[PDB]
Amino acid sequence: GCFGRKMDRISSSSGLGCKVL
Amino acid sequence: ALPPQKIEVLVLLPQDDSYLFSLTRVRPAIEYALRSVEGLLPPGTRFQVAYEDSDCGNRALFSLVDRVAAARGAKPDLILGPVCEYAAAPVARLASHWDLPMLSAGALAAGFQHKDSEYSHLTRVAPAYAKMGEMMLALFRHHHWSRAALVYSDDKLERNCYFTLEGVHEVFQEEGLHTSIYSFDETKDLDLEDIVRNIQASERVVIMCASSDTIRSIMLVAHRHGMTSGDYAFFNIELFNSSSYGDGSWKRGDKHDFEAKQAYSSLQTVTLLRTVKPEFEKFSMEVKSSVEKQGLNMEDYVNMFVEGFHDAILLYVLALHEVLRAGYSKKDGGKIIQQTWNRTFEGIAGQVSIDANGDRYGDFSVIAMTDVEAGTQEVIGDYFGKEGRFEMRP
Amino acid sequence: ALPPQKIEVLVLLPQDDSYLFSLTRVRPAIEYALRSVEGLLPPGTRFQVAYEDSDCGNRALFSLVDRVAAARGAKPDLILGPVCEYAAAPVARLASHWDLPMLSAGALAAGFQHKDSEYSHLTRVAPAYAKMGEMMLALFRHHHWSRAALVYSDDKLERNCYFTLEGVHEVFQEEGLHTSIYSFDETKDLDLEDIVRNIQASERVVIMCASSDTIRSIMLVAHRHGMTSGDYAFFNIELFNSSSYGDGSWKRGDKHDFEAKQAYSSLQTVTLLRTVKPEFEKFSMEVKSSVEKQGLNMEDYVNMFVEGFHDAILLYVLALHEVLRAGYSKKDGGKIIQQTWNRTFEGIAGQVSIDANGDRYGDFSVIAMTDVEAGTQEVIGDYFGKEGRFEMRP
Ligand SMILES: *[C@@H]1O[C@H](CO)[C@@H](O[C@@H]2O[C@H](CO)[C@@H](O)[C@H](O)[C@H]2NC(C)=O)[C@H](O)[C@H]1NC(C)=O
Ligand SMILES: *[C@@H]1O[C@H](CO)[C@@H](O)[C@H](O)[C@H]1NC(C)=O
Ligand SMILES: *[C@H]1O[C@H](CO)[C@@H](O)[C@H](O)[C@H]1NC(C)=O
Ligand SMILES: *[C@H]1O[C@H](CO)[C@@H](O)[C@H](O)[C@H]1NC(C)=O
Ligand SMILES: [Cl-]
Ligand SMILES: [Cl-]
Repeated sequence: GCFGRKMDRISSSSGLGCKVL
Repeated sequence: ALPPQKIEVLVLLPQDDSYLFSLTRVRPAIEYALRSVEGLLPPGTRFQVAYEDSDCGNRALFSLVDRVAAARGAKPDLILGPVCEYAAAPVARLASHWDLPMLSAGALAAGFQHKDSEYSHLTRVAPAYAKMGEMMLALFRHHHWSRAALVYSDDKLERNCYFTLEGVHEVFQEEGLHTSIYSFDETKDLDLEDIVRNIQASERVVIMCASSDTIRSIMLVAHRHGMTSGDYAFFNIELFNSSSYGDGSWKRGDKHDFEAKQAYSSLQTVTLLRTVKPEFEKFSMEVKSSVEKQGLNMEDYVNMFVEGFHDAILLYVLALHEVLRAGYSKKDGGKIIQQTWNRTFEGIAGQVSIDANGDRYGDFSVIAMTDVEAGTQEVIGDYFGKEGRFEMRP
Repeated sequence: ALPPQKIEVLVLLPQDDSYLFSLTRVRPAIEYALRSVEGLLPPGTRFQVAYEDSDCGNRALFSLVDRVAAARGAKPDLILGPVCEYAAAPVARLASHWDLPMLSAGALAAGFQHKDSEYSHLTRVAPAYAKMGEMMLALFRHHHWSRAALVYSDDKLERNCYFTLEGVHEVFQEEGLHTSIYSFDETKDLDLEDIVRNIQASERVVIMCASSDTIRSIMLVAHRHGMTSGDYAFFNIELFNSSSYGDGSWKRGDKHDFEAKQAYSSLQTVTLLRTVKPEFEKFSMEVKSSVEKQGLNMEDYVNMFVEGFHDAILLYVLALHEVLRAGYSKKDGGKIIQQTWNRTFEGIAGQVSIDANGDRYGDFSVIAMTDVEAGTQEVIGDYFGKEGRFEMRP
């Protein structure tokens, strides 16, 4: 899904695209 | 005894009062808690509180760094806030770099979970999202469900719901529960029809998050599709402004007020379990009377944010007291922080507990529709974090 | 008429030479350009360069901050780097806040594209990913393709490949092309079979990004499924490392070498269109010389990053010259930055054109196999950012 196994760098900038398996 | 102290704290919240945790709203809590702590610390001790604007964004990292520079290198002894995820990141990191303790009733995203390094000096007094997901996981293990669809909104700015459901995910992921993810931007054009389509496509149990109004729209669109009869189970997380029930969360003085009432019958809401106490009453009254003579009305009972910061203040003065006694000083940031972790105390509303990771345990409630004819909504059950047990109300 | 200037430069790159843009690999480039420049600016002018380890993470933020706060409130005159995406955000933000000019051969992600506010003081001397995407978008219009799959590795740390494909995505999503995503951690165990199978589900044109070895893996598996040979059109981006886009990419002196050559008959590679000239030869001689004199095993020569920072300095100097003519000073970063924007100058390798947004126009070339027997991989065609024309070769 759109979260991946983690999101480590939450609160940096990366928010222009989702994720998913 | 020891000489009178001079604690400098840097408060970082949004001046914009359109936020549940703006300065104007939190200040009263801080000051109150500050007037009660005195008379734990050496007689004469003082508190110099600097209230800066976070703008719920970069500004915080700016103000914090400019002060530290102008001050020629001198940093505060305590930093409260920010609350917004994106804004609380660098400040937290820098706090860790400078050995400055940082307490906050915000920064609920699952990323601040890993405090082994980056976020080592961060203590969270409000229940993180992951906590709320620990509950849903429990709630889920109750109905015996195993699959779920997470439908949320994403403004690519603050992303409160994105982070909110992230907690449900992080937790459901570990345990193996299958999860279907569907995101959309409410602010932009709403094509609710699609939402519903995918819903009726994926699972039968749905966990939603979006503006109260957006949830309504989705509930109608699905109702008109006859999905509100008992084939689906709808949920929506509403941890901070959950009080519409008792009046009707569907009701809006709108014309759709009837359809709404109908559809919501299959909609359960998860909120925070807010316990009271005489003290809490007086606190609420005074905090209210201030915000008001300021140009703002309040949601009856002070929100979880205001309550949290109050308790934050204590929790700090509680740890500075223990650190002092052992010999160290306020400048031993990490020491203080470690004192604030893995402990339990009396907050303005009751017991308060911070786990061994610096995150407060949370207590949540579930609201459902007891009498469909009327549209009566009542809490059908509570879940207790620390305890780790859920339970249906009498 | 002008007094000798003393520019205070803060270079922020990694100490670890595992990066194509390490301090040790870039310092020479910088110094070289410095000589040529110190002999345009007032006689007696001197550059003071500070090389600091960015650590491709928070370190870059900490260094900058600690430097400024510690020694007065005096910021540097020019910041070079960071390159890493996550480590350039703060440094760039803090720079745009302090009206300091910031130049870098990195920060290629699509976020630093919005400079109406937070990145106002950032100029990118290397082709951003979004340009690399504008490239694909033309190739796709060329072949009448309208759908594609985006398969990439996402380590949840540096995430280069994610940002890479994010550029392709940003461009496609706007123009209307439909895409299908698919991520996997290559740091973990590779379920190369699932990947290949989902690929079999999605689109016939596949855009890929991952470690040179991982692209090969998938290639073998796909091959095994017979997806190679005409059916699907695989692609993979290799914009920097010559050891990766260089002929014989499929070889490894391994048992599979025969099979691999067989799969790559359908794999096309996307990389940069590097030009050269006499002067560049001098440069490469010295850069090569210095790097080796530092023990560092000469990779192969100078990468886009090296050549980038060299032209970065000429760009800053060209801008200072001009700004120092309208009656301004080195302390007016804004006026300096707008001067580096929307213009073309001569770099060590040739023309360099920065668009009206502070982004270097990029020219790309495609590497395909022209002889399945041999293994020959020559350039099929090129794309020129500024003009915007994709042309096939004879
Ligand atoms: C440049 O690209 C090459 C591949 O073309 C990388 O070399 C591989 O590196 C991995 C991990 O270090 C090894 O397992 C492979 O054996 C290497 N391939 C060979 C045979 O050269 C190299 O790491 C890249 N360099 C940089 C700048 O990271
Ligand atoms: C860019 O600069 C050129 C001069 O080289 C000028 O003629 C052109 O109008 C500029 N483009 C814009 C509108 O930014
Ligand atoms: C929170 O939501 C409630 C209704 O759900 C609304 O009445 C209240 O104004 C909101 N909070 C604020 C102050 O924006
Ligand atoms: C709280 O839990 C931590 C976990 O490491 C443990 O070290 C500590 O003893 C506990 N608190 C006490 C003193 O009971
Ligand atoms: Cl905030
Ligand atoms: Cl870097």
